[PDB]
Amino acid sequence: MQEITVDEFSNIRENPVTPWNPEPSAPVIDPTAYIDPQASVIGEVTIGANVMVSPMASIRSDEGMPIFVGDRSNVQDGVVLHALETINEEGEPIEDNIVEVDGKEYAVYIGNNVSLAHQSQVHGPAAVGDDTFIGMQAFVFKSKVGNNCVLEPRSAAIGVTIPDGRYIPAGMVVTSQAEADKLPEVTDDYAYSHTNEAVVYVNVHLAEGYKETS
Amino acid sequence: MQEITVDEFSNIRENPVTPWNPEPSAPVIDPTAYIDPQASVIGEVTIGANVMVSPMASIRSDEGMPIFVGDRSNVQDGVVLHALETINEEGEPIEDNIVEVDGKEYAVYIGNNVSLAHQSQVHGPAAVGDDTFIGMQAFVFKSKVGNNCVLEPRSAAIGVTIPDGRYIPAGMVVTSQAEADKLPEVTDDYAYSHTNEAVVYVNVHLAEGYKETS
Amino acid sequence: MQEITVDEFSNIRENPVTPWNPEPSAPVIDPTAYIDPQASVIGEVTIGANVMVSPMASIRSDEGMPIFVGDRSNVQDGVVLHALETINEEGEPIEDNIVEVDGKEYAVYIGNNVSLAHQSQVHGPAAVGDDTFIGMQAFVFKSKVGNNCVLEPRSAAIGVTIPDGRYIPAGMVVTSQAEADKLPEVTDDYAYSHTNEAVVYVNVHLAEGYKETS
Ligand SMILES: [Zn+2]
Ligand SMILES: [Zn+2]
Ligand SMILES: [Zn+2]
Repeated sequence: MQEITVDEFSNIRENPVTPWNPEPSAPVIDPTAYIDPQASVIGEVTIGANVMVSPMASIRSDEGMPIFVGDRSNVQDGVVLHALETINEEGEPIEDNIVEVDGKEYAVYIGNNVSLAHQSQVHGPAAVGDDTFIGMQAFVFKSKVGNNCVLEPRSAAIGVTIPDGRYIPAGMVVTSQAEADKLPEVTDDYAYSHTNEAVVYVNVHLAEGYKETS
Repeated sequence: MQEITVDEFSNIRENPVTPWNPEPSAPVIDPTAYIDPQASVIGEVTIGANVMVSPMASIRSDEGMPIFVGDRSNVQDGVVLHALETINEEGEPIEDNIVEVDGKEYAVYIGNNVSLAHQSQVHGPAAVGDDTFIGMQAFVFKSKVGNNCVLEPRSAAIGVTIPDGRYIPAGMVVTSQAEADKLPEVTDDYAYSHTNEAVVYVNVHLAEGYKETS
Repeated sequence: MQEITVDEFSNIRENPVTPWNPEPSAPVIDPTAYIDPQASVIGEVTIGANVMVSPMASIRSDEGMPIFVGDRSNVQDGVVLHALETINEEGEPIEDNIVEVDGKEYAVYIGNNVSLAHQSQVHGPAAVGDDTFIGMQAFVFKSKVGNNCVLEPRSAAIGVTIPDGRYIPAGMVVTSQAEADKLPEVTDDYAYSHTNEAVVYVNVHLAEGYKETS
């Protein structure tokens, strides 16, 4: 009604100046990544090559920072990436909210060949190791998910470390290290054992096809 | 900041050319459906009459296709529809990812008078029968939900067939046919027994009112 | 592809004329609130001072109304606010879908200093009392959540009243008053005991910083 205006704006933007961010940062996005026009990418974000960011995803590095998404990974529709404050006001380092991967600090670290499937969320401090599938509507927060893992749909990892090569059964919310330690292993015969590689192959190809439409 | 540009684009678009999609398709949307400007609808999609598609929904038919949404159905805010690859690269048919309804093949089939309530998701291969309510934040994947069903909020159906007229209690994740077979029946006295008809009546009327604003 | 057009529109709009809404309403938003350009705010909505509304949130007051969001509260990315019909067609009051707070009627009432964290949802009829954190992916519907509460991530409150100062453990879906009555108390040592105040401080400051970018 009356169409207030026409709402003009860029969906890829710098974060705002705040008490913890004196110097604004703009996303560093590989020329081969595809960012949908209806996705949002704000602030100190690194996006790797051949990544596909789908409609309605929101990657916002304005509190905890930086947020990194490795090569050939995909951030599906409605996926949110955001993180707890990583810097104080007396100095910086709020170490409990900072994750460390290959000698570098991140608020959120999403490795290479990782699928963040539709409506999932990874909230920092968090790390997700290469070749892992984070299923539809799943949730990772204050956790480190190893490589070659599978979070089935609606699973969650909160305050834990998921060892390499394990999976979390659909609907299960893992909140203790004891339970993370006991998760089942991905084997050749497991139902999601080949899911991530298929999804990554598909999404690298969708990123290229969509790049050819812009 | 600096407003990179002004991000110009159409929210109703064709899917990209890929190895499994040599010929791009654009959505076929009944003139009486309403697509919110902040919803996204991509690729080989059929949208029926009087359907309301709300803000932030994402209907994306660029992998598995086609995605159909029957007459007088509604796709609420933040709802995602997407599907696994339905075609190979040696020919087409990836039959396990294709659902069959009234002699036609679909990646996702949403019947008539179906409510996909806010932030729910239906991921193909999947079918949802007429007059069913898919509740807020619910999830359907690799499943066939019968007609006159009710997925309460946060329920899920994965790899199963939900018989006609049953409901899934809030929060319950159904992953086996044994459990789907035992779901409770919708009766006149059940709390969500009249919910879908009310929602459909409302949403057909919202679609018309919103059409009068464009 | 072919970019149908350029999709021009306002993300802050009036609700449509319907059988239950003869007179359209436009949002009343305090000059100090920040509404992201990729959020949607429709209809009879009141937004308080210093509120931050993030990308992909959808606040839609076109069925049940009004929807109020108190001062210094935040509506994070992908959060949906919507509500069941509050008025009939023979008169108005559908009292079971109307919540009452300080002598005023609302379809959804979000108090002051409340955090609706990413991808959560509050569906009316519902009220959320001051200083409460509604966690990531959580859900509140047909419920009254007291003040100083914490809904951990993926918790839910449906058809219940959550007493003041209690929390709901991650993943738990509370559907009966008996269970709401037995929830645990927020104590100084509880893991989310200081979470809301931190989040509100942060989000008031982000709202101001983002306002300085528009
Ligand atoms: Zn956050
Ligand atoms: Zn998908
Ligand atoms: Zn609703």
